[PDB]
Amino acid sequence: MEMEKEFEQIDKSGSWAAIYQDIRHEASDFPSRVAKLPKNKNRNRYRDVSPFDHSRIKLHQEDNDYINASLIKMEEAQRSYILTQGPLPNTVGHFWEMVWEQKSRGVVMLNRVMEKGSLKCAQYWPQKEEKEMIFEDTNLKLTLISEDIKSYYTVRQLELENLTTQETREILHFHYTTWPDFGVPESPASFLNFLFKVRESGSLSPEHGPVVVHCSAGIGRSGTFCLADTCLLLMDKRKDPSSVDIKKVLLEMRKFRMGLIQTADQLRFSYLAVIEGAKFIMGD
Repeated sequence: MEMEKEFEQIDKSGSWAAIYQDIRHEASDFPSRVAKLPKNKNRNRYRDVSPFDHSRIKLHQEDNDYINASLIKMEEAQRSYILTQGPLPNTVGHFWEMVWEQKSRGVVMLNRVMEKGSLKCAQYWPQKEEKEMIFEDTNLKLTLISEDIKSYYTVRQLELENLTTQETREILHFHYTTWPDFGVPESPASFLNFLFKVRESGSLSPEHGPVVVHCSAGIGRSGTFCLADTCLLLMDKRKDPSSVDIKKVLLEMRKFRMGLIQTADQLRFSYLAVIEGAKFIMGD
């Protein structure tokens, strides 16, 4: 069923809450035993948001390999993503260790450091060129190279140096700065423009490691970003674009990380973003 007609059907009958609860009921339940070990309590922001064991990213260290991060591997679309929580004061070094070890080119951030009067993630990158950051627990140095502030997003160029080997790499930081404190955006236009800027940079392409994407918990706004990107790519690849079923794509992604898409409003907004984005994919 053409999702555009499915959309109007759900909208007129006002059944978004019902559709969303059906997804919650059918979603996968896999173990997350490593996340729940006592030694990892201060590595998790939220007690009820954990990576599954089978898809969790492992740090390359013998001490403690745990980070709250998951590999989402989309086989038909030929895209992979790492979805993670916003870094905590005690996990900023682990976060950049992961970026290095996984050979990522881009980091996508969908939250502000403070929202609703409370801290949603650590200030984990430098704000001035001349004030670099050193992460002594993981032996990395991080420098701000340039910053481009736009009305709806900011793009930063960063240098990450492995201090053990003195290799360096350029990392791109794509920061969507205008998601509202409550609810979802009225129009998907600025979010789609942002997605296309991430695509244009190479950060999602197979010559690099998976993009790292986060918000506060790494499941809501972050799920919206990867769901929209994968659905648009599938409509480009298939003979019949109307065969792309957003609910089936979402359930496939939920095999790899729990809780993706946190509200019925985020589900509706994901539909709207794919519907409006297709009017470029299909040749306009």
